[PDB]
Amino acid sequence: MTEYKLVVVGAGGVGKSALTIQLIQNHFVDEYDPTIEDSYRKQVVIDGETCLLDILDTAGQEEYSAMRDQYMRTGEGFLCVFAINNTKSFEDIHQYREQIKRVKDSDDVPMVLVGNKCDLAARTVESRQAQDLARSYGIPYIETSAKTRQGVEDAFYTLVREIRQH
Amino acid sequence: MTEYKLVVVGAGGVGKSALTIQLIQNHFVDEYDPTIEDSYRKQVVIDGETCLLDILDTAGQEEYSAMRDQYMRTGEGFLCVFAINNTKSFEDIHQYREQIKRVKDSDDVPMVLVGNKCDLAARTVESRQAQDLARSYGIPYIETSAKTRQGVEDAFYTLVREIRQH
Ligand SMILES: Nc1nc2c(ncn2[C@@H]2O[C@H](COP(=O)(O)OP(=O)(O)NP(=O)(O)O)[C@@H](O)[C@H]2O)c(=O)[nH]1
Ligand SMILES: Nc1nc2c(ncn2[C@@H]2O[C@H](COP(=O)(O)OP(=O)(O)NP(=O)(O)O)[C@@H](O)[C@H]2O)c(=O)[nH]1
Ligand SMILES: [Mg+2]
Ligand SMILES: [Mg+2]
Repeated sequence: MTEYKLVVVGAGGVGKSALTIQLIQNHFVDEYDPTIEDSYRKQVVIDGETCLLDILDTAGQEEYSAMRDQYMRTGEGFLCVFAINNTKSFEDIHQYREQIKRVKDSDDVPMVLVGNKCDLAARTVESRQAQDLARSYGIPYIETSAKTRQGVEDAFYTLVREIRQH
Repeated sequence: MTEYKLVVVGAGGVGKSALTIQLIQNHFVDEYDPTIEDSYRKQVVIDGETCLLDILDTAGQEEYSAMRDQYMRTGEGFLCVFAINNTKSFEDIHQYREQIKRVKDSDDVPMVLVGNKCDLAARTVESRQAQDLARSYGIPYIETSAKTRQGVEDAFYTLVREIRQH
C-alpha cells in the first residue's frame, strides 16, 4: 500500500510528541519526557485511500544538529511545529525550513506550519503573523491543540494531501 | 472582519444541502427537499482568524443554466460535490468546473472536489479515479459523509485555506 513518510520538527517543548500521540493513541500526554527519536506506524484510510502513516517524531534539541540531515532526506512531508505562547519557537521555524530546503535540494517541499497549544489564553504569537509567514512560504497554516484534539487530524491529513499534489 | 464567499455546486441529490446544514446546524437532514437557492452566514474562528462564512447553497437543476453565471462570478471558492454511489454526478463535475473557469476568466479558481455519501457501501466511483481527476485539476480531493459528519469541517476549512493562499 501507499506509505507516507512524515516528519514532525520544531523546537523543544512545543508539543511535537503530544500531537503525534493524540493522533495515534487518542490521549493527551502531560508530562516531561524529552524525545530522542520515536517512529510510529499506523494503517489508516484517508479520503478512501488505504495507506500507512510512517511518522517520525524528532528531538527538539541540537545535540542533533547535522544529525537532522538523515531524517530530513528521507521525509516526504514535514509538520513544522511552534507553540503560540513561545515566541522563540516561532522564530526558530525559519532555521528548520532552510535546513529542509537545503538537504532536499528544493524550494518547495510538502510542509504544513502548525501553531500548537491554541487552548492557552496566554498567547504571544498572533495568528495573523503566523498566517503571513505561511503565505510567504507558500504552505498551509493550521492551529492545533494536542490537549483538546482541535486541529490534530486536520494538520496530519492536510500534510498527506500536500504530498499527494506534489 | 474577513468574509469568505463560498458556493456549493454539483448535481441534484448529491448532498449539497445536507453538508451545509451539518456544518451550520449540526444535524443530518434526511428528506426530500430540492433547493432553489439558500444562503447561510456564520461567524467562526478558523486557525485563530475570526471570520464570517457566507455560504451559498445552490440548485442541482438546470432550470438554472446561464442563471448560474451570477453566483459563480461572486463566489470566491467552490466546493464541487458528487456522490460516490452516483457515476453521472461524478462525470457532471467537468461541466461545473468548465463553467466556473469561463465566468471567472481563470484556470485556477479556489476549489475542492468532494466525494460525498462515503458512509454508503454501494460505491460506484473508486476513490482512486476521483483522486486522479482532482490531481489533474490541481485541487484537493476530500471524501465526506453528511450522515456521520466525517470530512465535513475538513472540506469547508480546506476551501477557506485555498482562498487564503490564492
Ligand atoms: N496546554 C497544552 N500543553 C501542551 C500541548 N501540547 C503539548 N503540551 C505540553 O507541553 C509539554 C511538552 O510537550 P511534548 O509533546 O513533550 O513536546 P516536544 O515538542 O515533543 N518536546 P521534545 O522536543 O523535547 O521532544 C508537555 O507538558 C505537554 O503536555 C497543547 O496543545 N496544549
Ligand atoms: N447516506 C447519506 N445520504 C446523504 C448524504 N448527504 C445527503 N444524503 C441524502 O441524499 C438526499 C439528498 O440530499 P440533499 O442535501 O437534499 O441534496 P442536494 O444536493 O442538496 N439536492 P438539490 O440539488 O436538489 O438541492 C437526502 O435524502 C439526504 O438525506 C450522506 O452523506 N449520506
Ligand atoms: Mg517529543
Ligand atoms: Mg439542496
